[PDB]
Amino acid sequence: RIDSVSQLQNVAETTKVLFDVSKETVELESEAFELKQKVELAHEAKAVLDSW
Amino acid sequence: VSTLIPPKVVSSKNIGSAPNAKRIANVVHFYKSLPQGPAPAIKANTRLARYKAKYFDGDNASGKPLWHFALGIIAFGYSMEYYFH
Repeated sequence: RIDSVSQLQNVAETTKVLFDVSKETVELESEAFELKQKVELAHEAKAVLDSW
Repeated sequence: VSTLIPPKVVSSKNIGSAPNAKRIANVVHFYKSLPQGPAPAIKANTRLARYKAKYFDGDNASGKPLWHFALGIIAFGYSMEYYFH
């Protein structure tokens, strides 16, 4: 029974860490969207400029 | 995406395995356990707790009480023989 209990003890603290970490990561991707629109604008501009 | 909430929820592992049943048994049994049991019989006192102690304890089962018990009945009828004769 002690063996069963021990696995769960270590989990209880560390899982709270991942829970936070995952949501923290999701925030970073929001900011990545801002980059994506920047990437697009440049590409379009370069293409027209190439045509010119 | 955002992790689910199961890993941080525990509340039925305590019925979830078999040693839980044994646990609730042996918390009662062992917690209120005595280091040693009470007795291997000891009463028959009248200068006969000694008779039981020497012969009818766990220490030995030997033919000595048998002889003694036989002899009591022999002593009854042997005396009575001379009451009949």
